[PDB]
Amino acid sequence: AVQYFQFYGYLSQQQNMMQDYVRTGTYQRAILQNHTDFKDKIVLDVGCGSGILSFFAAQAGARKIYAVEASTMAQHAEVLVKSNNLTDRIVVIPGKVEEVSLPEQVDIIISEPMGYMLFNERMLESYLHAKKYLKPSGNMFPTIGDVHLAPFTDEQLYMEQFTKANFWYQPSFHGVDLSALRGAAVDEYFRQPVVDTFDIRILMAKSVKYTVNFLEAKEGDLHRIEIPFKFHMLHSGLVHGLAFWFDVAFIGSIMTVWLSTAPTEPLTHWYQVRCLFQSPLFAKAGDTLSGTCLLIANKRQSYDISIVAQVDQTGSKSSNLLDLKNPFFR
Amino acid sequence: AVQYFQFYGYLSQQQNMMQDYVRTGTYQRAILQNHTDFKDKIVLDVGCGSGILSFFAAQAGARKIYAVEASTMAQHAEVLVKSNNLTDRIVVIPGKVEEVSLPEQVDIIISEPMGYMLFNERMLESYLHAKKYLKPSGNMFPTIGDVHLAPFTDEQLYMEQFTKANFWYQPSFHGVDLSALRGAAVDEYFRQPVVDTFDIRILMAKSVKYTVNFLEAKEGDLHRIEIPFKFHMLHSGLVHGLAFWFDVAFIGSIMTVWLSTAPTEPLTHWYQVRCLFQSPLFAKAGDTLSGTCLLIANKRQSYDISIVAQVDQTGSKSSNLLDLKNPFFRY
Ligand SMILES: CNCCN1CCC(c2cc(CN(C)C(=O)c3cccc(Oc4ccccc4)c3)ccn2)CC1
Ligand SMILES: CNCCN1CCC(c2cc(CN(C)C(=O)c3cccc(Oc4ccccc4)c3)ccn2)CC1
Ligand SMILES: Nc1ncnc2c1ncn2[C@@H]1O[C@H](CSCC[C@H](N)C(=O)O)[C@@H](O)[C@H]1O
Ligand SMILES: Nc1ncnc2c1ncn2[C@@H]1O[C@H](CSCC[C@H](N)C(=O)O)[C@@H](O)[C@H]1O
Repeated sequence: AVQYFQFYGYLSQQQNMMQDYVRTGTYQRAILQNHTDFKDKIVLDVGCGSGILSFFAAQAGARKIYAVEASTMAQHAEVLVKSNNLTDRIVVIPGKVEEVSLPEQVDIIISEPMGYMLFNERMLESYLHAKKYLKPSGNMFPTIGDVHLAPFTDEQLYMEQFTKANFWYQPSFHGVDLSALRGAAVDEYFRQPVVDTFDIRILMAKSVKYTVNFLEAKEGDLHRIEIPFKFHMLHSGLVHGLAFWFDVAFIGSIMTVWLSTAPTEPLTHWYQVRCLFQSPLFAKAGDTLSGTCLLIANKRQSYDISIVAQVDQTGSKSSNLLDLKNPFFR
Repeated sequence: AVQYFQFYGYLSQQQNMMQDYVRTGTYQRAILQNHTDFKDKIVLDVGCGSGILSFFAAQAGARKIYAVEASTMAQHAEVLVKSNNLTDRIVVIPGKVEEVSLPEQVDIIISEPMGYMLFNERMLESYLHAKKYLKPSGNMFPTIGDVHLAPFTDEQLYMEQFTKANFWYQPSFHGVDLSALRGAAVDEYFRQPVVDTFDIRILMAKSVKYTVNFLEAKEGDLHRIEIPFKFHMLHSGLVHGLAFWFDVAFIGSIMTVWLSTAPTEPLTHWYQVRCLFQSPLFAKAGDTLSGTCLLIANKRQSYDISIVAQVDQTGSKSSNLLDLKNPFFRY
């Protein structure tokens, strides 16, 4: 937990998020275009960081914004509120949203708590926890989140894992036979989700989606995320794993605005995420690839990813276990 | 410390070090060419990782090798010891070298405990701690470590970091004035040591050298490291900061072998490290740039670095703090 908040205490890391124009600009649009959800309202910004989203709420006419931040970035946010002459409308509260007190309930909660695969870092639990401060029938921005999953083919990505692991498959590395560790090295590489982007042409079926409605969901609902899937294959080929991305929707009174990290959309700082299967699966066009993706929360602020999958027509099966806390940036 | 040993538990990270041919090859040359320091001797490998250095000690004819390793990599080392039929000579000992109980005093300690700028990660303290197991006559491989510092000029590097920091100069980022944080951003960005390599042509004077003798140094000596300097400037220009590298020497009974990470030598996985000044110092050829680099060990297995430098001929001074645990790896 200390390292987590120390990371967000760096201005360079806040800057990284601020500079993601799709992200920051879409939040600004969502808030300003839904000005009646803000005008003269009370706002909670969960994990304000620099304060940027709270400034957008102020731009849209909010009366009072409580900006809660657990890292030492709270001190820098405070400097910005004073220097932007907004002391009377934005109040920076240092600490965890789970531990602080607010002086009143709010009309609307705003936050950017989305990790890789939507759920990484487990901050959505803090966002849902914050609903203890939300007036009855208050709103949340973002309001819902969709995680999409789809099968891909990438022969070169799959092959790469062996190329790397075959370092160990040599009998005389400076006189040492390394070969006995090759299997362990393979296993290690396959446990890493791959964070990068890709051409949509690699996708072999229409995505399935799993939706969380943040107005209704409880913290505990994010501890175990079960995503069944049944893909009807558009192309014949070897399925090397599943690709993941996510969308959030800001459902306001005037309009619904979407922030998407899909591979069809301009790139964001989240990229997309791919989990390889241990062993690829052959599927022909029209076959069904079924199984479940289970995301199991862990004590390292992340998830273990369990994927089991089969091609129904053949019965050939595969699986993988991945560690979302150890992604490979490709 | 839990994260620290977890990192070294990954085979991919052990591979990264092993695939540094200069590093791994030079360790092997040092050990094999000084085989009389190993022949029928007792050896301690501090932080054996894959076991690689312990295999080198076995190649040189060591009677018995205690291969100490605190990460889960210990289990993989033992797989290799067995698959290489060396259970008779290499004894993997899981745990911290500070906390295990070896049955025997040793003739020689081998290790690769060097971090960025030599001292990062504080593993040299574990290496020095291990001297409780060293016989009076005993040797250490490496035997000494030299840190080199020299002033550099690199306007492109300076402007890259300055431009990042000046994101926080913006008076209207999506309508928001960030400019009150300009100074805080410059402080943070310039606290990051820059890890990459560079052309030697950027160096403005001969390096100053600080030496640690591992045969004599006590663990506590590395808690405060004071390196005074007085550079005789060989070129006129802006001094953008100090560049650091390090060498280690294996002082064997037969021969001394050096492993160098200098920018005049083939690249190693350590690259070199540069500490930028927030504002460069103007110097003329013939001037003297004097001051002190002070490294203070901290509770995050790293060092707070203080660099105070002044051009004596003008009184122009730069004071800098750097966080050796937050390096910027530049592509
Ligand atoms: C706040 N919303 C946008 C976050 N958006 C910018 C930040 C980015 C990110 C965060 C973190 C979070 N962090 C400091 C952790 O301690 C942590 C915790 C749980 C899990 C986790 O998994 C990762 C491991 C390696 C690399 C990245 C994550 C990291 C680390 C690195 N990069 C993630 C993407
Ligand atoms: C054993 N000698 C060779 C090590 N050689 C291969 C490993 C390489 C390295 C080690 C570490 C050490 N580590 C796991 C830490 O927890 C740690 C501890 C203290 C400080 C520290 O400073 C860094 C911060 C960011 C990136 C790197 C270091 C890291 C992390 C990343 N890369 C360093 C170089
Ligand atoms: N439980 C919690 N309570 C308070 N702040 C938290 C928190 N969990 C995460 N945070 C903070 O939430 C922020 C997420 S990054 C988003 C920052 C900013 N709102 C923006 O959109 O640019 C980080 O600054 C992190 O320190
Ligand atoms: N105090 C300590 N006790 C035991 N092992 C340690 C230690 N401090 C660091 N290590 C281990 O020392 C190793 C340093 S990396 C070098 C690995 C190997 N000797 C090689 O040269 O290739 C890591 O595997 C790390 O886990």
